[PDB]
Amino acid sequence: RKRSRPY
Amino acid sequence: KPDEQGLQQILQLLKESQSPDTTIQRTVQQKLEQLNQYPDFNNYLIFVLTKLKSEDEPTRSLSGLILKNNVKAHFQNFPNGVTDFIKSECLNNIGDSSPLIRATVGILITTIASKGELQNWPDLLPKLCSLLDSEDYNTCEGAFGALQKICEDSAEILDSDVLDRPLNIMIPKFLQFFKHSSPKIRSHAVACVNQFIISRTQALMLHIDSFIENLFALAGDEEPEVRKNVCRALVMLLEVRMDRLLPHMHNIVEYMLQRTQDQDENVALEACEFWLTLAEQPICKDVLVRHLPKLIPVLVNGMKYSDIDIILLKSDWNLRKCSAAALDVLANVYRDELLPHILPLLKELLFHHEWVVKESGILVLGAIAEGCMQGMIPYLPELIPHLIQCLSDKKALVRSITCWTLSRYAHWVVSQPPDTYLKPLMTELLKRILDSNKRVQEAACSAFATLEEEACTELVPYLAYILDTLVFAFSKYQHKNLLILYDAIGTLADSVGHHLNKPEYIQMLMPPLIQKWNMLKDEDKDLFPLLECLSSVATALQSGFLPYCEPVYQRCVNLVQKTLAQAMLNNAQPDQYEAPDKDFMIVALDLLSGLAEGLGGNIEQLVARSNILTLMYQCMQDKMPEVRQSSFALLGDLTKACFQHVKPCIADFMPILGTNLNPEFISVCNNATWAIGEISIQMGIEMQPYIPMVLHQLVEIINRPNTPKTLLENTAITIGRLGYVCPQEVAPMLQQFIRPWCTSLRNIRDNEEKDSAFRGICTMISVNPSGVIQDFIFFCDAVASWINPKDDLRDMFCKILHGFKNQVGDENWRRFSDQFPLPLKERLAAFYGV
Repeated sequence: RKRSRPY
Repeated sequence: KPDEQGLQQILQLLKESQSPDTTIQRTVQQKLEQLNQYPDFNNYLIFVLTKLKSEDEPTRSLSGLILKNNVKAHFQNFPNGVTDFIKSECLNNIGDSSPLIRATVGILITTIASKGELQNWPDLLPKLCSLLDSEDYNTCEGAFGALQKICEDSAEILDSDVLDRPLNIMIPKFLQFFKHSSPKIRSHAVACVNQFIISRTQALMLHIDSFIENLFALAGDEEPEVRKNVCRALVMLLEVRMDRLLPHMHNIVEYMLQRTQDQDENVALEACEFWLTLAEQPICKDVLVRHLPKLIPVLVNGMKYSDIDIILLKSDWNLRKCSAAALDVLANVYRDELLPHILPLLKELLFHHEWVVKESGILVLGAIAEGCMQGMIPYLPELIPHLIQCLSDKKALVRSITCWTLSRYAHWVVSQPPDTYLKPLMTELLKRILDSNKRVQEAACSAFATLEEEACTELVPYLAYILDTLVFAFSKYQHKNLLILYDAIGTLADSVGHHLNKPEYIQMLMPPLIQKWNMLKDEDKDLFPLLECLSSVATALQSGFLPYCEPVYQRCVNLVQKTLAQAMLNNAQPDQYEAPDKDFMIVALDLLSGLAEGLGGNIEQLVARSNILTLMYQCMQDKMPEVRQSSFALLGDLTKACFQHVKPCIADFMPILGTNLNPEFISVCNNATWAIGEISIQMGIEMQPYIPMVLHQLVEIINRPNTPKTLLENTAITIGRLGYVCPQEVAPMLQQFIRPWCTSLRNIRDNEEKDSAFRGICTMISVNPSGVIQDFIFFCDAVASWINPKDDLRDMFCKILHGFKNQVGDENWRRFSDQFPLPLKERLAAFYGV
């Protein structure tokens, strides 16, 4: 998983 | 030496190559790429650049740059005389009066060293370090400019012994020029020296103090380039020589705080990289204490967008990005202790009418979440509904980062009862999954998936609305958003399990998924999350997946076979055959495992007419252990579902399991040990040959100390199953394993696995009771762990317990049971007749 966190 | 005629036509060609119209430009370049194949051409190029001073500077430079491209490719077949001539001309004429000419020569020197290699021009480094003292500023400047790019290209080359390490003069020679009057020179010097810090090359480590002193001297330079390079240097020093920098740290961080506020974005970005790199260090917690009140507002102000990002959207790395990452790390370091410096900005930012300020507020709220959760709890009753409301804000960016922040507070949201916060959050969040702006779609769907991992069973009342919005999303999501929709659907499936297995849901969900699956291709990039998605979906639906399993089964068989063929070609000769990403094969194997386990014998019409057993056999000895893990899991699930297709290959498989029955690969050894048990039960008395080749290893494994619970349980269960189908072979061994076997299985549920294992221990007791008589109290404890055993197993427990009671005598049994704990004594007594 590599969910789109903003940084 | 080459001169006179032909030169007119080359000047004509340059003039033509500078044509205003594209038509002549893109018809002249053919003549150039025909002329490169004649190495004498390059002599004319370097000559026009270096010596034909009657022609205009752009034409001369352009000749030089054409010559640059002729070195970027097929420099292999350059003659030695031509190369020496260009080397000589460039390196003599480095300090030309025209800066454009100077930079053309610089990039020629750079490329002639970058292509090719340095030890094929070894006089370069000494020669232009001797030019470095020159009294002509231009020659010194150009030499340094070339040096900087040489260092940037070839750090770990000069570090190595391949060129007798000329760094050992360069580093001190550079260090002298930190003092120099020209800021550009100082910049080049520190930029050269910077490249070797992380390599911790010895030539600099042995002058670390001189280096640090020159850095402190440069700290006061109000030239921006110098401060940029000094910030990069100080950033790298935090990683390598923290020890030597520590005594000075407070001055450093005061400087770097003034530097993060600096009016230049790049300078500020490096000064913030400083904070990110420092917060990772273990000494940090006591360092920054007296500066946090001045640091935190700087990071918060940096977490606002720039006007440039506002206009661009409505970059991969920003001051905002770095500030937020730094604040996240600082949160995880200081935990609740950070809150008094940050909460008062929050309760101002979050209610501001300038929307970018509000945005920075929501982002700060999300960034501190992981570290500060506990101390944040008493404010969440105000914040969470405010964030819900902010999901309605007209500005899209607010909605996006609000989704993410809420996702980061999911764990507290699900602890509260559903109507308070969870149902409102989910309603608004599903609504914004269908938002009109792709940013909001991405953020909302990611946040929703993150939520679904933690809501778990609490989602089942909402499944209708959930699946409606989700299956509708297939029609609007174009590219990136579709992949996260696969992630969300797979998470929903894993999150609710068998509660999804209802035909109306299947009718909603399967047509679009099976459509996408059929139209996606073997070589495609979207189907990796879709394989994980369908693994989840099929493992949840189980038998309800039956009408759809045909294409996915055949496709996955193809994936495994194609991966294995690519891996073969790679292991034979890598140059044309790059290795495949075995992750595809691993998820394909796990998906087939789930298919077998969930659909049962209905998989026979697919296992028969496919090579899945051959491919699986091809996987079980692959050197990547995750492949072996997945393959043993699939072996066991096929054994369970349709053993008739597997029975012929058992003689090939069992030795392989005998080899891989090895606990240093815990995750693999678990699945292998378990497959042995399923196989023994399906085989029956036919297992007699394979018992000794695995029994010694199992006996070693179960007696291994400090061993995880799952492996130990599966080991005991498989030992019991082998003893069930082949009691004579295993029976002499109970002396050596009954104690940990009961120590483990006393803790496990009353499922069919436990039933098989205890039938095994009873069948083995009927052949050799002595190996249990040694330790019978633990067998009594383990039998007492049964709550609801099968009637015949209960008779077997009765026969063992009474048979051993009559063997020991009444008074001896009295003493043997006197120190049972009360639940043990009394359950055993009431349930088996004492």
